[PDB]
Amino acid sequence: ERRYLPLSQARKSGFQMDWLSEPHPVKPTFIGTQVFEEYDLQKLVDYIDWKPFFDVWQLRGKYPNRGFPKIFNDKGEARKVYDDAHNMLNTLISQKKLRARGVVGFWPAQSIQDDIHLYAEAAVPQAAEPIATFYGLRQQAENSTEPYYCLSDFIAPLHSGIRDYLGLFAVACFGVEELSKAYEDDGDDYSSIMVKALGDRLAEAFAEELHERVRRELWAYCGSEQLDVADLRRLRYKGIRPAPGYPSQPDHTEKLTMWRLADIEQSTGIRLTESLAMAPASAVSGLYFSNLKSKYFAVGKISKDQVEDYALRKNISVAEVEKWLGPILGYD
Amino acid sequence: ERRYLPLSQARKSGFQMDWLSEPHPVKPTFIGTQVFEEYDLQKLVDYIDWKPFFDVWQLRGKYPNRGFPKIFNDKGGEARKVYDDAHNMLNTLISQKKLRARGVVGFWPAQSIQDDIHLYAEAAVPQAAEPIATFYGLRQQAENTEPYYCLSDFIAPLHSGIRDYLGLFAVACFGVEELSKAYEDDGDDYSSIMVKALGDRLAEAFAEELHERVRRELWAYCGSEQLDVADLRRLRYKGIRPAPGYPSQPDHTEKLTMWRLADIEQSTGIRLTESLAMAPASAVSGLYFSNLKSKYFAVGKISKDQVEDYALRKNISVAEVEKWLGPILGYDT
Repeated sequence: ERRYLPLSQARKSGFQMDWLSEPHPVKPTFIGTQVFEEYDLQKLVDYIDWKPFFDVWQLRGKYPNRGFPKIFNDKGEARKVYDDAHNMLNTLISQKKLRARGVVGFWPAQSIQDDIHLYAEAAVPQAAEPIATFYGLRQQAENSTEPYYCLSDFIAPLHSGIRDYLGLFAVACFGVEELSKAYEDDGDDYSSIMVKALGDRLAEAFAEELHERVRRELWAYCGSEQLDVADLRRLRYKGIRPAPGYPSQPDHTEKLTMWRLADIEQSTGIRLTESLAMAPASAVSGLYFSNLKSKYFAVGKISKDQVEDYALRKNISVAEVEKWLGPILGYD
Repeated sequence: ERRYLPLSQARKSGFQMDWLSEPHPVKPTFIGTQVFEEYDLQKLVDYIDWKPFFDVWQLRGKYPNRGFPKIFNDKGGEARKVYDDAHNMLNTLISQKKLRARGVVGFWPAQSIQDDIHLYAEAAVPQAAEPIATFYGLRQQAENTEPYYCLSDFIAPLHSGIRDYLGLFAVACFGVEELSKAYEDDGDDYSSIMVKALGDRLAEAFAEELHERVRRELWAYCGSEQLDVADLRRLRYKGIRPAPGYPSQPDHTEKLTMWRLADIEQSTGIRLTESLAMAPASAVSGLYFSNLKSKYFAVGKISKDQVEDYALRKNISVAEVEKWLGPILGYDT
């Protein structure tokens, strides 16, 4: 008996930016991509969010493998895993046994209804064929009233007379899978767990630091920003970096467009697997939105009308859309 | 080229209790099962481990669904709101009997033979009797002075002349799935997430409080224990409550024996699904070990020799064992 608003009505009640009263989006410092063939891993250490790392060790530490430090047999563990993490980081960074690569890109962007079109640097968007499209999905489930969000709501309409921009990034830590296997071959499960956890921390730190670098320098829509790492975790900054597959746009296949547009694989070695997971696994990607009114949200469950409309926009079958949007189908 | 000890050698270097000098196992206050048709949900609130609850809300709160409280759209505010909402929902659902808890505890004479634990009838002389059930063990085998653990190491050998015992439990919070669907039907995703999170918290609280009751009262091997809930989370008490499928014995099919022996489904309504998950989902089960020196551990990866021996002991095919123990096979199929 769950109620869903028909797509046309959800669109009429979409999030309204009031573009007539909006300031002009800032043009990024370049259009196209910038590639990082290496990155300063020591600098990233300061951006690490240690909570998920301690979560890993709480989970694994309850059932220690043979060969764990003696402290796991006590009635202390957090300090020991933290110190061991720092020793490993020092050794692996200095020996260059871990390395990071990434890419950032920016393009002119404008919205048409639920979708975001990107254009060539020198193009007049109204006069030009888009070079890429990032498709949006819109909230539909029922519960003035709150708007029905879609990521396209955060980008200026094609006909608004306002030029907008969209960015993207992909980052990864390389060497993790190889080191973990080597540790395991040596019978050292503790170090394997450790390097896997650290790889994840480094990739996320890279995403965080690079986002700050994008806000202040590369896009520079907030050049005066001066926030601590703790404030970054709390999302005290403006703009968002949502990745395909996450609740704001659950369609993983949007990664294909990111990879094509920014030539990500040939630029960074970061691959998309058949399930559209990133390889190496210690990797993060996303689209950058600069509007200070942008926010994360969950699309939530959607109706058949939106699935059909989305299929037509992407030129794929309903069955194909239903494969990738399975968990958010609001119908049988 | 990862090294594994042959099974016979891993067994020779198993954890050795030295049973003559250790405190003798205490006979529980009953043999067989005790069923809880209802349980004091309010009492369980004090035993809640809130960390995983706050983790759920950190994850969901980043991407709020339409209809969430207005604070999710702001710049401490979220944690405050979800916690007060949690306590309000707990109070309302408990008082209105819209959630209810059921469970069962059982105890039986138990003795080990090598890697396995046999259970016996109350009046049986274990050396003279056919076991009424067997809980099979798996032993650490991967190489690195430390022993190679198996759960059976925590139970007195059949021929030690020392009588031992094993317990088990299964508990669940009923009503969670139904309330969640009802909330969702109205379009209230916030409350659906909340009740699911609370159901999980209550089931885990029931497991914790019941284990304490087992240690102090029902088994009563630690009748003089008095630990606060924070110390319970730190595993400051003695004895363990490992469940089939967890790293100490990754074979989920051992749940079938638990369910058969203690007549769990008919006693409590808690079922095992085709995948051997518990239904309802807000549920916890395990085996109770009372030994002062029992501890959780990960079996880790095992060799073909142990897979073949385990299959022989359980009277099942090697193919089936390799299916159930897939993740811990230390060799290629």
